[PDB]
Amino acid sequence: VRELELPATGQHTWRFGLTRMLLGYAMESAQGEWQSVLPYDESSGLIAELVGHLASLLMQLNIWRRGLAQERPLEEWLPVCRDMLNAFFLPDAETEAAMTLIEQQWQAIIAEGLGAQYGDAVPLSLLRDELAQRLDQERISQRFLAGPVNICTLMPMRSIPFKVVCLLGMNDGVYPRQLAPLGFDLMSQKPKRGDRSRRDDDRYLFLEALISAQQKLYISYIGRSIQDNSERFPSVLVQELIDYIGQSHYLPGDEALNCDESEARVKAHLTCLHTRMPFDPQNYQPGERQSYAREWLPAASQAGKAHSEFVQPLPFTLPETVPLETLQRFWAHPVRAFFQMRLQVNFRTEDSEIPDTEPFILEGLSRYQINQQLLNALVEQDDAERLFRRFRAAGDLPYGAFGEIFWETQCQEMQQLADRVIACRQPGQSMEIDLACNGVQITGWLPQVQPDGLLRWRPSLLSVAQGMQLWLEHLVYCASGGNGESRLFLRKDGEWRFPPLAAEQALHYLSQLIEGYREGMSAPLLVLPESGGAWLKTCYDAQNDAMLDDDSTLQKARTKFLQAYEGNMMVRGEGDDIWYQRLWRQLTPETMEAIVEQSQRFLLPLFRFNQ
Amino acid sequence: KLQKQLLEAVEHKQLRPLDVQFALTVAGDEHPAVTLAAALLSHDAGEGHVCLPLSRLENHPLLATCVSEIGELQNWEECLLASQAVSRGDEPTPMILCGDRLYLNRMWCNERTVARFFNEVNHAIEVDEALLAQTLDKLFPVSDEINWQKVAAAVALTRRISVISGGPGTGKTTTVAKLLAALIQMADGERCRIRLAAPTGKAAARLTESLGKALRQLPLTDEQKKRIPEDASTLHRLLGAQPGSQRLRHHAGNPLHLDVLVVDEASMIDLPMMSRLIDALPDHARVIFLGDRDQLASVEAGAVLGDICAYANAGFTAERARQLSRLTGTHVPAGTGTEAASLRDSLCLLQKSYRFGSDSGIGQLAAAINRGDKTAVKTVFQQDFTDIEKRLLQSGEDYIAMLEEALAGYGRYLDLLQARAEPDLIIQAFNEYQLLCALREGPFGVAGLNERIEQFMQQKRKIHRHPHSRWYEGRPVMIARNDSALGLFNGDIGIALDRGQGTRVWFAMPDGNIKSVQPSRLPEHETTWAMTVHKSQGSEFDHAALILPSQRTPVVTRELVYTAVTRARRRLSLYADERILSAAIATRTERRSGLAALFSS
Amino acid sequence: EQQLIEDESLLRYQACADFWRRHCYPLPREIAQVVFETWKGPQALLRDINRYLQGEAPVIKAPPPDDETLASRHAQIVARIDTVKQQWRDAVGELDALIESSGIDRRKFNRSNQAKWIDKISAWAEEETNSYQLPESLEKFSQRFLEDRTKAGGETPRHPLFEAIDQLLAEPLSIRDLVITRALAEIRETVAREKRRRGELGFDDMLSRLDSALRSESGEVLAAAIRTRFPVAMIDEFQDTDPQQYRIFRRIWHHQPETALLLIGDPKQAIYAFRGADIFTYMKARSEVHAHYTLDTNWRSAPGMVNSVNKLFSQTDDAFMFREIPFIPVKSAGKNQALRFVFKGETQPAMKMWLMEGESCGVGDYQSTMAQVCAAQIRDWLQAGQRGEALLMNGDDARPVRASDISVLVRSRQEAAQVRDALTLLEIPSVYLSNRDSVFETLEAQEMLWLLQAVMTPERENTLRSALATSMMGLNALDIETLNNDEHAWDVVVEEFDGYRQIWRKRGVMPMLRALMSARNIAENLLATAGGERRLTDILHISELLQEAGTQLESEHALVRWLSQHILEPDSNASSQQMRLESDKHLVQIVTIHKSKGLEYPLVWLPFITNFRVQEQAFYHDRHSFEAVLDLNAAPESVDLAEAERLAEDLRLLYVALTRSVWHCSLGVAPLVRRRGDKKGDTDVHQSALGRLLQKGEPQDAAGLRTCIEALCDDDIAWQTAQTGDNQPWQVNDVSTAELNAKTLQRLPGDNWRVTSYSGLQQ
DNA sequence: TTTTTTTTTTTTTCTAATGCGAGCACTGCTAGCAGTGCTCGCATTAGATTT
Repeated sequence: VRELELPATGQHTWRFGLTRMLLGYAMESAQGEWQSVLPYDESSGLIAELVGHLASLLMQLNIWRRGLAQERPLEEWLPVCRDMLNAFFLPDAETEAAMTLIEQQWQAIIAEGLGAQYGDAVPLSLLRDELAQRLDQERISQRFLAGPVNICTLMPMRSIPFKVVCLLGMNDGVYPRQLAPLGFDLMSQKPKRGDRSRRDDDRYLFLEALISAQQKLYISYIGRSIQDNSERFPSVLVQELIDYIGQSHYLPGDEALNCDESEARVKAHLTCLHTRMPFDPQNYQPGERQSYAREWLPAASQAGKAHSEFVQPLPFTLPETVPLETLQRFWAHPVRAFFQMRLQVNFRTEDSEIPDTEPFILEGLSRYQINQQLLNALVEQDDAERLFRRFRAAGDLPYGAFGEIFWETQCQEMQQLADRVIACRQPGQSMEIDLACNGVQITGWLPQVQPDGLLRWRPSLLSVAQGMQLWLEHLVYCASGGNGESRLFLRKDGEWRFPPLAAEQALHYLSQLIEGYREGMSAPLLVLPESGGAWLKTCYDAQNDAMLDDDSTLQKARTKFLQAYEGNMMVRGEGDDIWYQRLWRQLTPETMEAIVEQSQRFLLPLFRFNQ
Repeated sequence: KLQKQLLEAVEHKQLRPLDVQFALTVAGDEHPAVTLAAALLSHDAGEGHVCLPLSRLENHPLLATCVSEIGELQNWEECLLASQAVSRGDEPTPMILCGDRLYLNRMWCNERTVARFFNEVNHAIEVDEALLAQTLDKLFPVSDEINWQKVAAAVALTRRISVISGGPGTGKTTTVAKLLAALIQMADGERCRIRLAAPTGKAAARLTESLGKALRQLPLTDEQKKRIPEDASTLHRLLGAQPGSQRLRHHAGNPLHLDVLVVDEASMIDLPMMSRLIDALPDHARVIFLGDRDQLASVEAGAVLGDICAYANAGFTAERARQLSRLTGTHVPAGTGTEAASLRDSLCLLQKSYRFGSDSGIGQLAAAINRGDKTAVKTVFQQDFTDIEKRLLQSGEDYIAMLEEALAGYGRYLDLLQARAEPDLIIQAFNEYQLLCALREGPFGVAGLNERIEQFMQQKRKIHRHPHSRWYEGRPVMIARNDSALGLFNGDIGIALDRGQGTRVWFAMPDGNIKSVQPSRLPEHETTWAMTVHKSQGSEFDHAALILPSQRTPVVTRELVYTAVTRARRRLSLYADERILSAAIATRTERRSGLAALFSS
Repeated sequence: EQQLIEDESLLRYQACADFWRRHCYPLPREIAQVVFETWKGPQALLRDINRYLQGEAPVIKAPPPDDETLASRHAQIVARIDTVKQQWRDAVGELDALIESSGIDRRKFNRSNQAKWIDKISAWAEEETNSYQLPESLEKFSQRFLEDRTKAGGETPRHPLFEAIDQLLAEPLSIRDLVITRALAEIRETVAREKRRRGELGFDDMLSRLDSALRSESGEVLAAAIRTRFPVAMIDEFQDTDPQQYRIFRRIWHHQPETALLLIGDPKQAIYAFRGADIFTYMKARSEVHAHYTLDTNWRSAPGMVNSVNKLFSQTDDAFMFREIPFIPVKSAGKNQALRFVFKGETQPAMKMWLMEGESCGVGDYQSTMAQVCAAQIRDWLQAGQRGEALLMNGDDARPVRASDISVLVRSRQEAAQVRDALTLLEIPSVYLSNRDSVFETLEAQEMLWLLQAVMTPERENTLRSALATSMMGLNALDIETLNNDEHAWDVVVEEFDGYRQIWRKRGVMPMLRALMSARNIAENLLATAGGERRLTDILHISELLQEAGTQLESEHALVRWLSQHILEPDSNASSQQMRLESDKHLVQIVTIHKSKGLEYPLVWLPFITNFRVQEQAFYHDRHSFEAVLDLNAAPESVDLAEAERLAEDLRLLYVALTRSVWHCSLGVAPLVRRRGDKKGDTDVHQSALGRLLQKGEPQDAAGLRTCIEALCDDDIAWQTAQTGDNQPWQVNDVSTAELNAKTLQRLPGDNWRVTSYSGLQQ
């Protein structure tokens, strides 16, 4: 780090990570920092021996990175390649050939250098870039006449007669291949007879290809770009050839026509324009242009059936015992539950790539976890300085003063919510829930049940999903039997508050939720808690306890629903989700109405009892 | 400094690179004595030792070499504690100097946790002695002599945490069934939540089947039979161990919702998992452990069951002896002296084996091996016992004779294969003979023995084999990993054959039914002609044949041979040199842990 | 041997991060607070100077001293704020009596508000000057504010503290300019150094290096090397020209004999200002050249469009608001005099402006309504052309209006997407030619990844079921349900996937995917399904890319690793990753105005020509020196000077977009308001390029706009109100399919001929 | 030189501009009060390009 003239940080380096993993193997992370470095708890068992091997690699990578810096004369560069190969590589039956080739090229280069008696030192960047050019200069033409059809480029002085001669890639600019002279060469200034040029070489190879053809000559080139549907041009050679053909021949029945019309007619008759796609039915019409690939025959014939509707009614019987965690995981996302639980389909996306640079700002799940830790520490009235030092040793926070400023801002923002929570916090313990609803038994555990009520807090923005989880827990608590109210204090003064309810109403709403869960297990329950939640927030009126009907409010609710579903450029909307894409690729007004109806029916009590 | 010297230890394969890197990082640029101490501590911790007494640091050959660099130290404690890398626990440091021993900060916490859990946490639960005695008499008819099963049940019912040690085939499962029956019958109205755990899925399924079949036989009402545990799980699944991260679903803050827990095969339970389990238990849960102390120790660093049962040799407490005599209605012997009353009372040892009689050669051989007396083992071999056999294996011509004997060993299985029988009988027959080798590769090892046996079955007509096919009919396989979809566990065997619909592998489920699986559907697997002594734990074979290499390796030890001997049901054969067997039995495996000192102080 | 790189984003971001690490880290916590307030990190910091980094460096007006460090500026600002706070502390008691005695209206200045403001300012002054933040009440206590509100002919309270506060609040205090200049220098330096180290090169780097070489001592020789090689050079589209390009062309071909130079360009078409081009350098060139030549006649479009454009640009004087750019009427040619466009038997006017209804219209409402109207009108045109009614006629000759000849010109990408969605709602085929999106960002990439990942390890049921449930397979929910129960079907699927894995190992990538598509009949079902054609094209393109990437990568798992990596970070700039054309049939071509330069389109649509933007940033050109000047300060003079050039650029863009059509061009007009309040008042149409030419640069209401549109209307220009289009899908008559049969091979080709050695025979 | 396990989800911008609501000082009309002019503060909503 200091070699690149950058300020020494001491974190986010291979040494830092290695020391961290070793400390985590030695000391559990629960203990704390030892040398301002948080031990990495993951590597704790015998598997941590891998670390010992990895730390053996980097050390080597260190040593050599110091040895190769200084310039050396040629004779000193001789044992470098062999030493590096035997140190870094363990040969095998297949790789031995490549290692021998590398050694041979390196030794040949250094042998030429020593035969030239170059005394001065040579930097590694020269030999590396020379070996890179020398290694790929090789070509393999040992299968030119093996027996199968020959595929090869146009090479000068290779003229062999063949019955069928095909030519590809004749687009203007690709062929002939142009290699201009260095510019200070004296030969190109005053040329004489016998001077060779790549242009004339290709121009003569095109004639050799024509003369060598005994039976059939095939020429092809790209006319239109597949990407942009633009127009390309063929080589000047093909152009002169087709011009000569059209000027030297005439089709039967065109005797009356003049020279130009007959020439154009011949040129259009010989030039064949193939389709853009293989499944084009024109390829399969009877004729000389008829294809031989039957795989694209049913597609060209348009005989396939379209994909039927993914939604299908499936039989389901509700068991006698349903854990509360099942209902919670269902109501978190009803469609994702039907996909993951009912038919066991999981769409696991690939994990994110390692970030290129050390964290400068904190956003997303990282800052969310940091805020969660900070909040859970502040509500317990613990020292924030300990957590700050812990995160600094972990390296998650930015370097130096910026990390302190970020921590101070987050501390203020979380201290507001912590004061709000401590205002109402009381000592509470967990409890067990055994309940019966609609002939279905629910068994679960509820944590932090204080005599006052169900108190929950999360450092997130006010969202409908959290309200639904709290409402399910509240119905469970009320139906179980207790005198309390449900509260949830979310970021930016968000508040979800539910008053106590009688046992009968609690059981009724819980039975309704269980019925919805059963219907979801039968067919995918189209209930969007966020977009539909916005629709119901716009339509419903808390004062009259009745939803509006006027078409103006309907248009406003549709606009709000579309804004919630699609979303802005900065924040992705609720519609952008892997599960929703499977059900429909584009949102239709009928599906919109169905989602609105279901979401209203299911979320009406949430907005009703929210105060 | 000492870094250049430590670079040489890697070349001689004496010090692992992990240890070298750990020493270089933690010890830093302090005195070379600190670096050497750290390297030796890391090495001993990797090899399975928990602690490192400073007496051990007194003159490993590397230490003798580095004597010149470190010089002479009047007190190792002073030099070590002076550095920042070592402390007494006041401030978090990687290494901890506890008394006369050295610990890794991770190991020390788990050691202290296990110590305090076995010393102070456990309490004595009080119940009616007359009612308990009546229940146990209804469970155990014989009162003429001391029944160790009855004493074990009494101990487990009295104390909160109790461990029952005994050899294979000593009636452990039956004793646990009687224990759980008496426990359910004792508490009528109170909810009794029973949980069953095992460190391996195979042992978990075996525990499910055995406990079920045992509890169904004992007379119980529909109320009691409704509290029977549904299934037994793995320790990890019980604790909700996530695959990638080390976070536990049930941490210290979130206790397990259990009343009684039974962990089978505690011999494989290591120290870290033991501590993490202890951290998740509540204050009202009673825990019972099962395992054999002489059985091979756990893989990772640590040895809990052994270090615990080491104190069981002293015997019961004086007052506890009279208490159990009043309970069991017999005379219970009393251990002389008082060293640790709680631990000694929480331990019971089953000394009776119903499976094999004392007159059997297997039992006498196992006893002689456990006692470590080579002359006793040789005398047992010399005696006229029809169920023990020994063959000298020095030259390859004796290896060929061993293969010839393995031929007759697999004879019935091979005949049933060549006769086109049903897979059920073939699977039931395949478990009659098994080879057990210590090493994995080389001349004596699974990878080598499988190839040699296949070449020998190709030489003499037993089973046809295709080179390109790789799936010739008749080859047995075993699974490397657990699979919940197919319902097959790691360490379970299967037989690949062609019934006529196609080449499929048949497995025997714990319900007795046979399940056919496609070769493509199978996960990672390996040919199981010969098994390692480690993976052979829990299984039982009618005729077992152990193979010990000629070389001297730290793998071949006393506990390995003990497990290999106890592995067979009726017939056991050995292939090893006369001197190598004696040298292996003479050496006992030790894993240094402060438990011996902790429980005494 | 030089290498070429098209995208320099990574190197630029790395240089910015290096600058941030070098400078921001050592800073003390108190200056770090002020730095953090302005920018959160190097990511946002690069966003401000991204434009300035590209191209030639811009001259910064009033640059900070070279030796002034950040700490010096911090100390200066802290000292100023400390002086202000001390002057407030000393005058904390006299101000009350001063305000009370002097005569100022207390309705505007309430006593309670005055006391609150005094309290807040006192609390701020007593506070330590940790940050540059200043309270709002200081604006109330400024001398100018007090002078503004006072009794007519009465005593005005004046105190030196008020004058000091007025002098302070006159200019904002910030470290922005110094850090911005330091970064603009150091990041550019680092990028150039790293590119020299790697031996790479880029377009801007090519131009700058050629310019530097020519300016160098040896460049003279190099000049001859360029001069002798090309005696005569003709530059086309010269209106978009960079100062570097013109300096090069002048250095090479200014005064040397036997070397001509022909510059051809139209200043009315200078629209690439954002790309670094400048009209001021073009005018400098125009001044530096003595000879001028002009073309009189327009050969592109019908005579109706010519007269329409001439009448619309003859409304005002100096329409392009630049004295050096005079507009003159043009005359159509004799060949085009017969051009006409007939719709349902009635000849349509060459130009038709669609005026929206209402008084105040928002940006989003305008976009949605105009998109819908344009979609409806294009659907009607297609319906009338499918029956042969609507014809583009050159005299007696005619031809129907195909979906290809109709183009919709858009300014931005989001605009194009808004057009395309509405156009696809009516089941009308269309394509956006300026789309730079990557194939990997679509869902087909993820589906192909899931398929490959399942095929690689068919043993795992989870990944297999995941790949089966993809839309590409087309299975239902009952299908998956039944398949998760029956073991035989699952076994058959596992077997077919295992065979696919064998094919993948042996014959490569493309054969496995081809066999899979053949057996599962994916292509047939996709072509059958509505819209699945684009899906199949994307799948084929992904297959070709996977084959190209697996050719180089020898390991089978390495291809999956590469595909996952590319899905994680799709590269839009990559030409290979650009999405191919959906179909070869007639498609409505949505194209940006910049990409339509120099092209030709029979029928043209401008749904959102009226929409404009007000430039907040201050970057302009000096009217005297004609040099690019960036003002890091928010001085309103620079802002107005930049807004004038923005309006000129918008007028030129309007000209370019209008001159594209041949027969008919339609365009939207609506009373677009950019200010939330005073919607009933004057609209902001006059700020728009089109509005300024319709309203003669005079603000008017919706009624005034309508009256001006009616006044402008004539035989060529007709206006019609815009209403919500009817939601009816365009009906296309299906065509019967003839019998199709592929050929068979009677003679099998023989591989008997071969060349082998003893090793081959033995094997 | 030997080896056991386990499956799940978590987040989303910020600045700016205005409309209205509550409070208040002034002042003109018939000393108080209603209107008026004004102002600050809280909630709500809109918008962020082009090779």
